[PDB]
Amino acid sequence: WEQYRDRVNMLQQERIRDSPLLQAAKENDLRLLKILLLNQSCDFQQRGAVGETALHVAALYDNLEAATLLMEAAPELAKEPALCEPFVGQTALHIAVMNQNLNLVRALLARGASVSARATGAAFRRSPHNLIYYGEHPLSFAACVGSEEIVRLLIEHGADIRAQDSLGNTVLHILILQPNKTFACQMYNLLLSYDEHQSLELVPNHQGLTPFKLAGVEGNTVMFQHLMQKRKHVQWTCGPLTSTLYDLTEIDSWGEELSFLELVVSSKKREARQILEQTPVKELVSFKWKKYGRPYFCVLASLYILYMICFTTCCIYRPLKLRDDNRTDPRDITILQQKLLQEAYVTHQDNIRLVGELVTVTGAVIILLLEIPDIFRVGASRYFGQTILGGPFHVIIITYASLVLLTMVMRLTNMNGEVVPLSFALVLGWCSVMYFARGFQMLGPFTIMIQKMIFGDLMRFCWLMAVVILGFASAFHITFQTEDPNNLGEFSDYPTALFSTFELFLTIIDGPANYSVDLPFMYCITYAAFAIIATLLMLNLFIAMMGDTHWRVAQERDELWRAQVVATTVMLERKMPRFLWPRSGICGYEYGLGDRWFLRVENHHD
Amino acid sequence: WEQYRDRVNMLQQERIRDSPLLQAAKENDLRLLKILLLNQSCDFQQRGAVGETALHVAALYDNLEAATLLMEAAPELAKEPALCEPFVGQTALHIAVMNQNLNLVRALLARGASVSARATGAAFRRSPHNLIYYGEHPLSFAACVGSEEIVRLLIEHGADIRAQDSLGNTVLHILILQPNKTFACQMYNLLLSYDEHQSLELVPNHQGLTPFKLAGVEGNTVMFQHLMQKRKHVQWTCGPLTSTLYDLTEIDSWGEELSFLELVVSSKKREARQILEQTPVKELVSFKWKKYGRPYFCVLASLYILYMICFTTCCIYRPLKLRDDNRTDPRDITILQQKLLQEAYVTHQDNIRLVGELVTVTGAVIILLLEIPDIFRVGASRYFGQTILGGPFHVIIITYASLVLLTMVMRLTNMNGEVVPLSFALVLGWCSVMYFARGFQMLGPFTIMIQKMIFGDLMRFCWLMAVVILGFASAFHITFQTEDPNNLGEFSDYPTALFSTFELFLTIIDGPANYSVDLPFMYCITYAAFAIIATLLMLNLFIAMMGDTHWRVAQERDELWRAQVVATTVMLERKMPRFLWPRSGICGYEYGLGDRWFLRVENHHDQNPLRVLRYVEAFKHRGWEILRRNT
Amino acid sequence: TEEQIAEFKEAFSLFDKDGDGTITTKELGTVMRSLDFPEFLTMMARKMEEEIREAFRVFDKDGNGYISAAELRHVMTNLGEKLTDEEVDEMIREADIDGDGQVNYEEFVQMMT
Ligand SMILES: [Ca+2]
Ligand SMILES: [Ca+2]
Ligand SMILES: [Ca+2]
Repeated sequence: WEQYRDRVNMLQQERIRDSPLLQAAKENDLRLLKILLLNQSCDFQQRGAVGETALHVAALYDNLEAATLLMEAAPELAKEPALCEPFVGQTALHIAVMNQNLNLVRALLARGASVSARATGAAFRRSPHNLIYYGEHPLSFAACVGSEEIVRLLIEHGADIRAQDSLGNTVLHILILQPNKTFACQMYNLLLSYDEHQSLELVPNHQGLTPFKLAGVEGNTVMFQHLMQKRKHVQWTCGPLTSTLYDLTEIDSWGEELSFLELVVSSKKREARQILEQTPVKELVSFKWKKYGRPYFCVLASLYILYMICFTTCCIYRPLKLRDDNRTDPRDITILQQKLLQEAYVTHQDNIRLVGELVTVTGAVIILLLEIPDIFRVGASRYFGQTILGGPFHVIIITYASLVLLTMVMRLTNMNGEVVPLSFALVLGWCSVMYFARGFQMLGPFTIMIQKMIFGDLMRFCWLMAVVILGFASAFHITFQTEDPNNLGEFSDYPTALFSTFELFLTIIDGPANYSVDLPFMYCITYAAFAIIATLLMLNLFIAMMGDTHWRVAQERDELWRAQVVATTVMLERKMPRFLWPRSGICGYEYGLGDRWFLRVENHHD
Repeated sequence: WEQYRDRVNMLQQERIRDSPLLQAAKENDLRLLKILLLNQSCDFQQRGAVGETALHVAALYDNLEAATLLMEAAPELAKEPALCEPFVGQTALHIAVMNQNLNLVRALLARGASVSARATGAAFRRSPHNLIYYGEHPLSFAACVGSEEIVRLLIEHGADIRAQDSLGNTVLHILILQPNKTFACQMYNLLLSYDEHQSLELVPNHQGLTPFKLAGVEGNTVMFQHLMQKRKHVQWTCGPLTSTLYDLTEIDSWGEELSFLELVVSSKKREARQILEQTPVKELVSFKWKKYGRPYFCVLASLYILYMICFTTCCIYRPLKLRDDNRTDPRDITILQQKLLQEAYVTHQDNIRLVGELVTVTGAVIILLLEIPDIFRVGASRYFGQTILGGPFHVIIITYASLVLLTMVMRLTNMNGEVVPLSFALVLGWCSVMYFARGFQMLGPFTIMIQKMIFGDLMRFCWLMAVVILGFASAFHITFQTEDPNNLGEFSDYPTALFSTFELFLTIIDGPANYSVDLPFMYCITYAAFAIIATLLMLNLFIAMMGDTHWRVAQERDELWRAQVVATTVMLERKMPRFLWPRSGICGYEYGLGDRWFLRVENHHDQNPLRVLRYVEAFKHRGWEILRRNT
Repeated sequence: TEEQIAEFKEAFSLFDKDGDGTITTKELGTVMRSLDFPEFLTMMARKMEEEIREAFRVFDKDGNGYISAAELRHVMTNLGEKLTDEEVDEMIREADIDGDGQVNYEEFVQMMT
């Protein structure tokens, strides 16, 4: 890894220290270099011992005069890449392109070093280990270094613009994958002008991504809107105002499988949520949500609520029976019993309970039949982490459906203890509604605020809570293990004692005392110590830290919610059928434009 | 103290009012000075009660013409030092340097006053009584004043660099002890150039401190990186990115007992925590943590919590016994009693509880056998001082181990009442766990925030609460004295009245009422007054006062958490054996560099053109308004 | 002056590639394609308020001649007005003209006047 890399780098410095030919090369001691060149016995095929050449050394140390003195005796090393392991295709052309020495590049081309020689080393790779990615071919190096005249010379001497890389990259791709410069826009427009012509923008990568989609997923929004400017068509100005239009053809990609919009909204990079603030896509999603999406979402949530209440009243009238046996025991109250399934299905009231139960199970199965094939399309770990997509809301509903499937199987086997999974699935189905709580404006950002907060610092409170109550509950069980439980209560054994302390930490239950009877001496001190250390001390710190956190994320949560609503929009337009979704756009074939949809827009200038 | 200083300054002013020769030397009344010089029988060895020359006065007051007349009169006063108690060796050369007039220094050197004069005054001392300290020598004063030509002339006329003082003050050390100036650092590099020769940098003081370690504990990071400038070695540039290596030889000091790093992190001064953020050391200690320290810390935490739960389940099955006697009393509740020690160990389960107990007591003693030489080595006020060291954690665990060691003997004496120290150790053992909250990034700053908080305002709340609830509990006990206890409760006597009010403040217990039984008159008024004055007045105000302070300290807490982890690292890496750890670095002896270990690192920089353009060309909104208002 | 020579200190370090303490023509030559220190201090010397100098000196905590964001936040928390941390970075984006993440005396005085 990195340690291996630095070790072999230091070994490279050892080998460059070793030979006096290479050492005088990197020192540029041209008087002694004339002696070495005068030496016939000085072998000139001697390369760097860890996979480099002498011209590579002179290119590193920029000693171009020594390079000229090298090129007569061995010009063939100018055409040679060497055999280092991270540096396997590397030529001195790449270093000369990097160090911007046009006379050196011109001298290398005077020997005729091939530009089409490509360099794909192990260090020459997109990596977190790699600090800089510059592409493979020397055109990519000329582009990212931004030397105009060098890449002009490369055009003059070859260097095809159609360049195919490992990972299918092209010059456009590595221009996108770049820390942004306005100079990069000029370089882009330059090479676009020097393109002759299908069109070169049409090619995707090896992954199958056009540079339009790459710019969309990476959000270099200056480059994005600048690339949009070529497709921008203005129509007419008058007075203060200007009517223009856009070709929304490539921005929809409705005919494609993977749309632009679902590509942009599904990304691990953050800044892409900014790129939706560009004007034509903003107007598009605004028009598109405002015309259809909000009534469909309202009626869908309404039908879900109507399902849930029928499920609830199904859960009310479970068939039950008197308890048959006798308890023979104080501290034992269990007067109820399950019915048998032959015993249950007996009445008209049971008949309507059964048809309600049928409604519940036929609403249970459609959740699976809806969403299970959607999971295989995307990565499931990618699917669950996206809070914008509501992954954690998908976590609850599948467990809900699984448990409501399981409880009927538990019924049909005459198995006891169905009340516990029923109690689970009931509260899970009721807390399921907060996904559909997204759609209102007033209701929207609040739930993703609390969803951020429950992951935020709740564990920080919880772990400390557990250890401090693990102390005090044991202390209380030791200090009450000697006397009458008929008077003290809550501290008979350790498991009721810890739950007593959990009840009484939160102040829900009042502190225990009997003022008729006597009380032991230590418990006053211990309980007062617990009260000062727990009740007011860090509970208030939770309030303060909570307020500071809400104060900080108060800006960002609305920015999140704006992306969340259009994520919901593109999801529902994916899954609904198309006769409910007519084409949004302006069919120019009506107007003789032909098979394209546009969008007209205007304002006055400021 | 300073009162004595003002007194002797005033007596000095009395004597400068006294002698008219001295007073004319102050006033530079050169006509009258020629008159007094024409007086031959007058003494010219006149001297104040503090003890001076008139050359001292003229050097204080730049009266160089009178100084020349004194030097023709008595040149030997140029070689006379001071004689006072704060000023016991002070010569006029020092006043000449502090008044920095070159020609007066030239005239003093014309008579040839001794450069190596040692002026070690009581006011010439690094003291909080003293304002500005520089050390003794005239070289120190010429260095701190920044005049080269003076210290040029000093180097020309002797004035050797190798000179120490009390506390081992050399010129480099006092160049460190300064309001930090690159202006002064030019003089530093200048004097390093005038080092014309063993290595002069290798000098320790009386405390044993190299100026490298002095700058490290002082943390003058500009001076530190200038000290680091010659420590670098570049390797290659490559367009926008460049590799280099550092020499980590003097930064380790593993051969020494006093490591550099612990010397840094153990300091009274605050800003030394900033020198953790230096580009040699930061990634180094981060690498050394993330390869080593985090797994060892986690597995040590795991073994510790396993020890604690074994202690807990040992604490569960305490041997009890049926209480033989009769209570013979209502309001009397007992069932059990202590089982005797010979009666204790009778079952196989007794053997199980005994072998569980042995593990707890041997853990208790090996904690002692760990911690004892830590106290003998470092100062306990320093050892209990910093939260960075985890002082009160060590306090509470050593009280824990002391209490369990006590209560085992208390079992062996068959002394009753062992439940109280037993429960003390029981509640302290789980308070002991918070030391290990430091290791998590998601958990670390939180506990040092709360440790900062509990010292802060909890005490401020506590005293006010104590006095108000004392007075109020007495007020309720007096009015509840007159009523039958079988229906009121909580107020039989003043201690249960006090503790009942203590419960009643925090709303833990509901207020007492009987809706059948009648009730006294003024209880309504007093109880409602307490309800408004206590239950929401300062209780809710404590929340806002809490929140503002939390908001203010939440910046600093993350810095402090980043600070404490490397202290933990260097602690465990001092105490754990060397068999688990190859010493980090790069063995250049393999590479023929020889016995010095290095660190290679590279960086990619940006290329901002605008910083280059003007220099090569020469070679050819809320806070902003208030900041304007603050000026 | 001291912040002024602090500007030329890091500038000379930017010119000095090998860090030998000199500026050669090869170091000058690599600059032109991208387009001693007392020698450099003397050469730039011929090329070149009190309260503002007093204002900067209490502001720059370490005295490096360059106020960081954390130094500014520490002053901003010392001011007593609540601000989050993103707009503090915008304040650096408001003042840092050449883009070093820092402010000198000259970027400071153009902001004040
Ligand atoms: Ca140089
Ligand atoms: Ca600074
Ligand atoms: Ca700047």
